[PDB]
Amino acid sequence: YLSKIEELQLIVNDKSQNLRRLQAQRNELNAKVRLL
Amino acid sequence: EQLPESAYMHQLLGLNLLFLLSQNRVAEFHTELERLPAKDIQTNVYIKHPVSLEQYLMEGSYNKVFLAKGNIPAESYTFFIDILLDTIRDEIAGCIEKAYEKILFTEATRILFFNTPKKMTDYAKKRGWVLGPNNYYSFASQQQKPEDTTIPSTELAKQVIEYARQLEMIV
Amino acid sequence: PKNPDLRIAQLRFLLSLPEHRGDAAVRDELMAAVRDNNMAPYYEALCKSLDWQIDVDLLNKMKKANEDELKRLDEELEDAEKNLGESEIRDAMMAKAEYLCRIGDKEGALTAFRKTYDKTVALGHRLDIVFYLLRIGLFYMDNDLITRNTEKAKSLIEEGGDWDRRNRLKVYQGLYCVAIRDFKQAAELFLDTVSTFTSYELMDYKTFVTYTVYVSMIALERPDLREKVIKGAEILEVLHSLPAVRQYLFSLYECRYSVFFQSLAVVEQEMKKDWLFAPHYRYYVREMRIHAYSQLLESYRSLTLGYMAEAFGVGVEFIDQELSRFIAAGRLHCKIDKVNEIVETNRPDSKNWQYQETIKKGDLLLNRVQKLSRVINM
Amino acid sequence: ILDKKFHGILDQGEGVLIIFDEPPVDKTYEAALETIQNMSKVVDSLYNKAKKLT
Amino acid sequence: DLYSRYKKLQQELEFLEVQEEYIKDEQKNLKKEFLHAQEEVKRIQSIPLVIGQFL
Amino acid sequence: NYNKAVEEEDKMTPEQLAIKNVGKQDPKRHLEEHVDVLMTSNIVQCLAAMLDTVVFK
Amino acid sequence: EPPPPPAPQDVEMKEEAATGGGSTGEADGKTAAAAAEHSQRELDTVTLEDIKEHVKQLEKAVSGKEPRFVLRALRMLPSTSRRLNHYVLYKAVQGFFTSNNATRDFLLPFLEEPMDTEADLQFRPRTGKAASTPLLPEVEAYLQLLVVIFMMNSKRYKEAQKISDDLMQKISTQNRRALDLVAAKCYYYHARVYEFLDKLDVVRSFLHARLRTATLRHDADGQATLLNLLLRNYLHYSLYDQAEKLVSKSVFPEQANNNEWARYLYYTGRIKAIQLEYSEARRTMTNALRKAPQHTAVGFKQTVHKLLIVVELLLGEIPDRLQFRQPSLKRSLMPYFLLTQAVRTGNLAKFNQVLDQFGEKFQADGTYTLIIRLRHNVIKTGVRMISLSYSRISLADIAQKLQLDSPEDAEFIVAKAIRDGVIEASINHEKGYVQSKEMIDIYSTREPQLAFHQRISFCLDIHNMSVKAMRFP
Amino acid sequence: MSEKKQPVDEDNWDDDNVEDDFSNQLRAELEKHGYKMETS
Repeated sequence: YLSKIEELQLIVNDKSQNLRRLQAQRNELNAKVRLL
Repeated sequence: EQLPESAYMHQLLGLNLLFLLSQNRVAEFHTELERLPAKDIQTNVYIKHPVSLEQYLMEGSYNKVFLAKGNIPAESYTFFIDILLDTIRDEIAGCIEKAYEKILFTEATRILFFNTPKKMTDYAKKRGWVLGPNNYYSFASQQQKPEDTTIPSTELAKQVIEYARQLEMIV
Repeated sequence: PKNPDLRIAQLRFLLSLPEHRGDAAVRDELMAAVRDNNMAPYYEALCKSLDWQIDVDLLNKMKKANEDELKRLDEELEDAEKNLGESEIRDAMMAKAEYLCRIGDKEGALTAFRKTYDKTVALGHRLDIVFYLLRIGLFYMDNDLITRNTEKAKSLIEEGGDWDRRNRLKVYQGLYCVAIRDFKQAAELFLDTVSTFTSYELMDYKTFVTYTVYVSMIALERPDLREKVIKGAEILEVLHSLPAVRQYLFSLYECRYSVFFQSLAVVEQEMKKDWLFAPHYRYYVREMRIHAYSQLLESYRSLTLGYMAEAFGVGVEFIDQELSRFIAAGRLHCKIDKVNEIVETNRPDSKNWQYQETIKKGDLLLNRVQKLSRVINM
Repeated sequence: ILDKKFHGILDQGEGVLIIFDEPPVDKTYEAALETIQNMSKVVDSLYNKAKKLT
Repeated sequence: DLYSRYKKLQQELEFLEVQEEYIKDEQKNLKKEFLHAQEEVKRIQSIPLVIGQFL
Repeated sequence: NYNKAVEEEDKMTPEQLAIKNVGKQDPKRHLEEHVDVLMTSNIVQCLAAMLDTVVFK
Repeated sequence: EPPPPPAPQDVEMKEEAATGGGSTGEADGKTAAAAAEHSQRELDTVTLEDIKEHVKQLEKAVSGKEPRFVLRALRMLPSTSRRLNHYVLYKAVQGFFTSNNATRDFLLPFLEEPMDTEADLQFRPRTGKAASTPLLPEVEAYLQLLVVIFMMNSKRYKEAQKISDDLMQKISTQNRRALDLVAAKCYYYHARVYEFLDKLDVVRSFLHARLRTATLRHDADGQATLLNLLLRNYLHYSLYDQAEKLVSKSVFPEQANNNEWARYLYYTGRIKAIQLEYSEARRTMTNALRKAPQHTAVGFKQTVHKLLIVVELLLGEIPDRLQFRQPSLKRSLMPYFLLTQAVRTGNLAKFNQVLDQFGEKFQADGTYTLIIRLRHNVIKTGVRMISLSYSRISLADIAQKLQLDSPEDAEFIVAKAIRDGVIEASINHEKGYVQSKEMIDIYSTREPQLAFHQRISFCLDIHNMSVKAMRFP
Repeated sequence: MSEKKQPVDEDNWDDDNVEDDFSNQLRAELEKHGYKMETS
């Protein structure tokens, strides 16, 4: 079960993606500040 | 644990304790007092005389060493308190000169026995120091009043460099 | 209705420190127990001091007077249940019922506290209740009720402003403070000595002056010290009555060595005889000492203890352990010496000692919120 | 020097009996006075903190 | 059925690392445009002023 | 001066912070010009303390 | 007898309705490594079950949930939710129908019933609950006679759940972490089953093998739950296992539950107590002390503090315990206020009276390494107090004031103090003077500006903790 | 989550600080310092 488990531990990196969605929220923050 | 009993059953732990204390391993000392804790207090005076001898090393060493050598009826402990005499003599060699001002020849004659070997002469020259007649000064130490002039001022700004990197890694 | 049995509470304090005697108990025990229908000042002292031979002609005539008082209660509140006014029952019976609490135990709780607390909106009756929890926290020497009357009085501190009696609240909150080692707020709230002229919970107003000067001689730095106890205008007469009090202040401000201890012997005699102060006789005395040595030891730097012991009295080994305990106790930083004998002083906390408390709080309290910061995920 | 003051500290071996001082050190003073109240503000936010979770 | 899974999600992960590196410098450059906006605010009062009173 | 005199009114508002989310109305930031002015100030003047080691050796 | 039919019908149904019906949403919410909103809630209600009115606390008719919820333990098309509603309507076997008790007798075929009913449709915390909650809330019967192996059999069906956990569902179950949480608590029930009478000779090499199956590949919360087992049972049953850590020391990536991380730091600080390393230990035991503020009113924080502050007494300095004194702690005399009272004194008769008189409570201490150097700490406390008080002192004062019978024994004490760096003294080795002295320059020239890198490193790391806190929503 | 090994195993409370100086020391304080006048 080589890549049968590698892909699972890379499914864990969807929780890395919540940090990215947070960063996208950070860039969306101050976007309306500069547009104001 | 269900084994028959040998005559050396506890003084083997005593010998192990004595070499284990001589070898300067104190984690080994506490796992010696922790591998079989409760029985070490009362039985086997070849535990209590070494652990109270550790107490004597703790609060009053260089007073009870030869007087403890005077009580081993089972001659296998003097071999390892010769090693403890070696850790006595190196600590003489670190703890009667180059930490004091001056001592006269008779204090070295009392503590450093046999009153003039090449052994206390070896120690007096092992300090890196030349003796006079009937005296042992402990001078010529802790020179220049050192300060480390401006180097932390430089290198802690080199720490402020990665502090600016910590201003960098966040937005 | 307060001060006689409050003075008998001071007689309970007279039961406190002389313990070995059972005659100064019984003399004014009988004197306070034959006067004015007081069942409890010999009932708790029956529970504490000597018991009774009998009480039949001795004090059951006063339980018979209690019976007469009780049957006229059964007259009065049944005559006031017909009347429909300013709660005639609870008013004309809170009078005799606070008097019942003077007669007997804490049943004055049910017949005073809520009996006037469930009707009124004026703070006078509730404050009489606060003053009675004060007097019974002087009876039992409470920690409970002299906080519970604060718990009841702060229900009407939130709207107020009154001339004498709120300053008396300040006085008894300060007595609660310096009933334990709490010292500065007592003096700060006593300091307005004008408006506390005479009310029927006071003892001698001059003794109020002595108590505020005993509490205000310390927790008052030397400019404030001289401005209050020296430049105080109206205070000077009410300390011109007692010479040894003014002598005490001018011996302390004089900053000698032996009149320190003469003065301190006077205030040693004085400090004991003082109720909910006498179990605190020690830290006040060495507090006087630490103020004295602190104002005397910062100024010199080439100081010998021979120069101390030449004028303190004897201190050749007598102040040795004294000053050693004072230094190593945490305070009064100087250096005590071998026979080289040079006492060496320290900084005014302008630069060095100031640099600690910032990280001392940013460790502790900020580390509590580090724990709450580590409450995110699990 | 005991009772009153002019910052006249004693030295038995100088001559001048040196009076020197630095009065403005309010840089640390006002910050310490801030931290005294800021710890109280953290305490008074701790109620919101410990209450809004559970 | 496995080999299709990390051929999708690995590509998703490296695309997301691509934009996760980009958005940092995005939010960085926004603060420079914000400082230009700050100077544009600050230069509204330099040489004149015409004192009135608030009514 | 320019920091601390603004900092005490920066720390006044946690007196008035509360709960009932919209039932309070005064959200204003307070960290402005005490992050960045202090950052630029202290970092440039500690490099000014570095000038002596930079120029001098 | 009418009041105990309503209450379990309420609370047990609000347990499993939320538990099962939300774990279904939690495992059909295709990715969730954090969410688990009924997992930790059901753990908050099972720790509450240990307070509350159990699976059935033989509640005065028949104890009937045990012949109820493991029959037809099969989660098919949602008419089996109606089977659980039939297990709601059938809760009155106790009151309506013939009352059959099947605890401790027919629980073994009931332990065979989650396999005797059809295939588990990938919801193992219902079956993990069915392998834990029957008999582990029957540990509180405390009999542990012939039910030791019964509770162990319930944990054998937990091991069947480990079979179905890390031998089945080979695509990213993520209730593997929830079952780590459940399996941790039932490993503490392995403790509560073997360690009442034996050791866990299964779970010695299976402690290491459960660490193996949760080392890196699916390790989350399992590492330090198993390490608290590893660092707790390996205290009474002996040591050097802490030294077995010392070449493979590995902790969490992110700090876990605050109580968990607190008590873990407490265990490793208590191990560093016997290691006599006093530098890291004081701050980690302080962290553990302030980090666990929630405890039962019988105590246990005064337990943790009692067995905490002994080496803090052994430091040579310690604050007064006037901030920890509890009345039941006063009756149980656990850290001995008298001991630290004698620490502040230079007294020997009362201190050794504490020792000899209170060896009965030193039994409960079990840390007899305190005394053989804590007498040394008494004499070091005396010389520290005196030498801190005095500027210059001689051997003629202290060497006989503390009755060391000789100058040179106090010279050796001061030699070990200078070896500890405590005093800055010198001995005139001519006439018999300790020509002691004090060093200079206590001003803030060089020292606080260098300590401010510790201060500001503290500050910037808390900045970055605030940043990582900002990173989660 | 609370237990895990442990279920098996103003007043004078602030005055305790200087009371540590009152119990081991100075209980006959002005019975000797008050007698410094006439002892010597």
